Amino acid sequence: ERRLKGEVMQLPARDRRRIKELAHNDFDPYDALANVLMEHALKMNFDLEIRKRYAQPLAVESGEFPDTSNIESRMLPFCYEAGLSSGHAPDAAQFMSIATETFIKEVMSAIFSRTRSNGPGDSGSAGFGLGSGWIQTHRYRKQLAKEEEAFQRGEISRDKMGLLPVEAKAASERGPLGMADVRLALEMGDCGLAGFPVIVKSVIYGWREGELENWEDYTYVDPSRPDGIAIPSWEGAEPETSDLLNAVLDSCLA
Amino acid sequence: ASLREFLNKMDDYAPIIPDAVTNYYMTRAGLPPPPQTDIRLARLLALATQKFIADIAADAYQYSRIRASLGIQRPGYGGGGQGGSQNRTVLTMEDLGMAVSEFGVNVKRSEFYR
Amino acid sequence: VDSDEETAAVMSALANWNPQPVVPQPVFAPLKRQYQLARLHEQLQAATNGGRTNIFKVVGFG
Amino acid sequence: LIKKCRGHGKGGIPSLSFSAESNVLVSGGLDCTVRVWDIELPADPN
Amino acid sequence: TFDAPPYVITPEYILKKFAGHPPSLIVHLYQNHFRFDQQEGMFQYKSPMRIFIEHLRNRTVPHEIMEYLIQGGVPFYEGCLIVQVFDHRT
Amino acid sequence: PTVYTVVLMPTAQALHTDLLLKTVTPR
Amino acid sequence: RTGGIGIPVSACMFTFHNTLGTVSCMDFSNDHKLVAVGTMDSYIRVWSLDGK
Amino acid sequence: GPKLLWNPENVRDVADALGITLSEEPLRLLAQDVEYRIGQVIVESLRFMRAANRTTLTVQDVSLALRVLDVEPLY
Amino acid sequence: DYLKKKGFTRKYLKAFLLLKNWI
Amino acid sequence: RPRDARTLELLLTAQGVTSFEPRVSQLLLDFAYRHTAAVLSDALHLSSITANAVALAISSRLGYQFRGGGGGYYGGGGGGASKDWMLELARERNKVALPRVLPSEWGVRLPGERFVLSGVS
Repeated sequence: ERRLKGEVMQLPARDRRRIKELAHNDFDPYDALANVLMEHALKMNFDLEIRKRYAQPLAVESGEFPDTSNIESRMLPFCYEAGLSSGHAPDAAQFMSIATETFIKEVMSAIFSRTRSNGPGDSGSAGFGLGSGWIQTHRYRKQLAKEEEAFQRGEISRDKMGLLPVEAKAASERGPLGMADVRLALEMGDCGLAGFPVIVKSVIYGWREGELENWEDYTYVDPSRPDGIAIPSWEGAEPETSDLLNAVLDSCLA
Repeated sequence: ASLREFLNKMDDYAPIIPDAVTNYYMTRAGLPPPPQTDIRLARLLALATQKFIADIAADAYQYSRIRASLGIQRPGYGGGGQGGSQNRTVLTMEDLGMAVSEFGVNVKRSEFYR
Repeated sequence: VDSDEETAAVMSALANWNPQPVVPQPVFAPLKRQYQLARLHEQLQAATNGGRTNIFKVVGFG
Repeated sequence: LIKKCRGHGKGGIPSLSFSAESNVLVSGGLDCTVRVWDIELPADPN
Repeated sequence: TFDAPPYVITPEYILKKFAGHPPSLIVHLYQNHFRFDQQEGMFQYKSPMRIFIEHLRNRTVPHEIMEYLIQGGVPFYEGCLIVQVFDHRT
Repeated sequence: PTVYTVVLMPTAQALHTDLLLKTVTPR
Repeated sequence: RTGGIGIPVSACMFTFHNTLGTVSCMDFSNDHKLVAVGTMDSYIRVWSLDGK
Repeated sequence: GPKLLWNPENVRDVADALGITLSEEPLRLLAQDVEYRIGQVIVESLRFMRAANRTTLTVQDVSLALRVLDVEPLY
Repeated sequence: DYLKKKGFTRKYLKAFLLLKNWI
Repeated sequence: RPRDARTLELLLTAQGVTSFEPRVSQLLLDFAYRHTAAVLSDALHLSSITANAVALAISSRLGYQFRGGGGGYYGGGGGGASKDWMLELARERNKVALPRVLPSEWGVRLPGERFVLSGVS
């Protein structure tokens, strides 16, 4: 405590007055939370065109990738909300569509590079060209080199899509992208989703891929095994009319 | 090149980083020491680290040389003393910052704390 | 200036520090929920005619 | 809340434990002390 | 003090305890729409009000329209609701 | 037409909404 | 229960040396035969309280 | 506005380094925001320190606090 | 007020082993 | 000892910290400098700059970082998720029945073969 006095007094008087002034602050009414709680609970009528934003279905609702038409429909309400009475430039929808396409392509490319190998070669018309490609194993690289050498002699010919037999064989095995790959790829980095926490949280909090189907597959603890794991090889009363009411409601919902 | 042959020849590519440092940082990152993990793998990881550091150093030297022969150091890289001795090249903070900004790092600081 | 009083006041002032924000901190949720809620609220506003009609009233005993 | 005990210094109490019959409590703190508390004091004989 | 509900609440207990009291809501079901007793318009099964039908199927209080219900003073029985359904659909 | 009577049970979301509404209702 | 004072108890203390402030947790087995401490260097160390 | 622990003169110096001239209102806003951010970082650092049964603030705790807030690391 | 608004009305092997352990 | 460095020290001392580590206050000062520089550059690029520019720059920055702090009721701390969405997820998860177990397996079972570290040597 004795050294506390010296430490305090080492400061200049002006700084001490500045610090002491804090006592006049009007505490923390946090009245700014009022608007948040309310949200969570001659002349032009600018409020009749903003409400049109919800008429158009979302991409997930319909299943159609957004295009120029949907983006054009969505543009105006945002402009009216922000106070841009004039509107938007004629050629903005195409720009927005191109930007969205580029963003999605970049994200999907980021996810694929960290979980796939033995991609199509760079002989011509296929592969990734000047972009970032996947890794190559020893055996596949050897076979690809041999086939590329052979094709120059005319012994072998490409398939319909321009893939040599080895490349088509390799591409045959690969299956569709799943959620385990996405989860693994999200451990390495952000994959461009640094600004969408909801998507990442939805990925993390979901069921593990392939768990609902195999809901009753178990192992056992057994130290005798190499790894300690032993793999096994009133009217209309509800209590009586509930079924009929449920059936009619199910038919109604369809 | 092949992974098997490279691993076998790893005896001739041992980096300059001691074994104690490799064990310490491998254990910090979650990998047991060499007695349980092939020494070749530890040597390979240390070699990769050495290559990365060497590339950073080369870029820093390249940045430093051009500056040698308006004429005011960029703000945000406070560091240094009197200015060294003789006409020797000195690893200052500006070259390191400019070099590592290519790798995604940021080493900005303050000069006069007031 | 009484040194003990000044230091006690300074420490008391610092102990109660509580900085305030400049802009509110955002809260995130899926778009689908917001869109569905907006549509439902608009439909209810239309049906109830701005709250001037109570479509939830009950007459009798069923 | 039944009652509040007191005596430990500032800094924290990382752990607690109860007796076998749930009549004694022992707490160790970051101020380098161990203390034993009596949940129910004996009835005064007047 | 108020009587507290049992561990598990079932329709029989609530209906028996509050028998002879007005129902909370009245709903009429048609081929492709439904409405309330004093309501003049209608709601489609494909409209945003499908949440009410889903709640009715699942037997859960519709928290989304809580303020609208509170405005109308709908009666609550031990925190639950009693709903009367008329089936004109058939 | 057939007449039915059913009961709807409460949930935690209901209580959360009740408290939230009470928070922002002027007296 | 009337009059008197509380119960008397004993205590055995196990001390750890040369930690250098890199210990984050502790635990005893239910029968007091092993002790584990988690460190700030991401590893865990398990001892035997009798030295066997 | 409220009373600021952060002295706006540091904000003025930083602006001068970038060849920018600031009025009083933007200076006050920036100083208040920086004060709030420092408060947030201190809160997180103390959370991490208390989680480990200690009463000694080290640099590892501050680094972890920065990590959880998605801020570029300081080396 | 809230409570009113919600309508709240006013086998042998075990014994063998135990006996051996006691013996 | 520079200024604000004897004040951050006192602020931390007044909140329980009974020890320290030199160069911590230096770290905090450098962090404040870097944050100020980034925000100022963003504001300058946005628009002499008004207070609206600073507010917009901070609002844009808050979109992808500083999602923490000690916020309380409906304060965007601890990740920033809304309580209603988390309640929805909790309702969905808390619907299924608890797994069935027998006394002969109470402590020896493990997840499926796909979620275990079998053969990683």
